[PDB]
Amino acid sequence: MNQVSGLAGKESFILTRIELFNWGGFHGLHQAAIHQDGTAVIGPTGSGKT
Amino acid sequence: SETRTLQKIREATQELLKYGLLEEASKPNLYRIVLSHPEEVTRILEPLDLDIGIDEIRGLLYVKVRLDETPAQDEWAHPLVRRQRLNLEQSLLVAILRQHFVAWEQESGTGASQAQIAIDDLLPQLQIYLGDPGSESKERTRLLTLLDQLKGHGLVTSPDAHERIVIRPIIAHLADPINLQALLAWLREQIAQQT
Amino acid sequence: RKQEVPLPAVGVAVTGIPAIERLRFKEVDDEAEQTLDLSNHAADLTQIGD
Amino acid sequence: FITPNKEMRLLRDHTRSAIVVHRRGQNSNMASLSWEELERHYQRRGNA
Ligand SMILES: [Mg+2]
Repeated sequence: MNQVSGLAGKESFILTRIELFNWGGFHGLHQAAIHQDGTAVIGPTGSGKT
Repeated sequence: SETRTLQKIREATQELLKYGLLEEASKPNLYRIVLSHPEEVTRILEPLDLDIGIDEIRGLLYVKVRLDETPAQDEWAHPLVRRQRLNLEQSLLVAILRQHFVAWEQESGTGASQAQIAIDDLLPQLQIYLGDPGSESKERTRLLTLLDQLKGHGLVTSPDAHERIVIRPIIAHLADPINLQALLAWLREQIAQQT
Repeated sequence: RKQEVPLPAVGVAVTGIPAIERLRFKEVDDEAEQTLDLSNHAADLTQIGD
Repeated sequence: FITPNKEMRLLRDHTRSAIVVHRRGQNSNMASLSWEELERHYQRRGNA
């Protein structure tokens, strides 16, 4: 699978980080890491994914 | 030569553009005519970017800006409708009246005939956020002049012979009611913080 | 010299149409304090059900 | 990808890291982990 993943990072920009502050219910500062090969965001219903 | 617009509708449009709102409770004829000819009035007002929003439940009309649906101009600007920002005292008074109207509607229902509120009831409530300016005469004069100022916008009726007032239905359609609640609660909390 | 002569009206200007939408409310400054707090919320360790 | 705890097994097979977000009152917290770190965390849950 990583053989196809060589395209990512090489040719195109890829998302790697998001930083929040007082956005919605995220009191204070926060941050999440995105792996260059793909990420999945999980949690209970209505927690802050959207 | 050309046909002329009916006299009653001309009177209605001129009055509506003068005061900004009609009311079945105080102008039943004119109010009835406009609702029977909605297309005519909306056609007379469309060239000016003006348009009427009809509130049948409260029996009230009011002029609102017509401008297009969320163009690049996120906030509307209009040559005739000159935007105004009320000063602090007016904002607090409008918040108090808004809260009273909403509370009364919560009990008697939406559109129920508004209960008459005594001038004396308001003075202590303003004193919460403004203290005592120095004398009862001064505070009462301030309240009376503020109610006179607000009557211009059509929010409240003039004080009657017994010194009571009524809350006009217009107060429900203010620009952004969330501003009143937040500011009012914020000052109400700051006073408790400092006391 | 405060009489009112019977001269006509010209250039009658229509402005100040009192649309109720046009109002805005008072802006009150809040000079209490400004928040540095940017704790990284390292307490985000998983606490989830079965 | 975003999923409210559905078809997670599929996510495991085509992504390498997951962001676990949980609610608590009026504040929401977010953490970033790898699939293997979360697997170890589960193995800790495995003592139950
Ligand atoms: Mg969502």
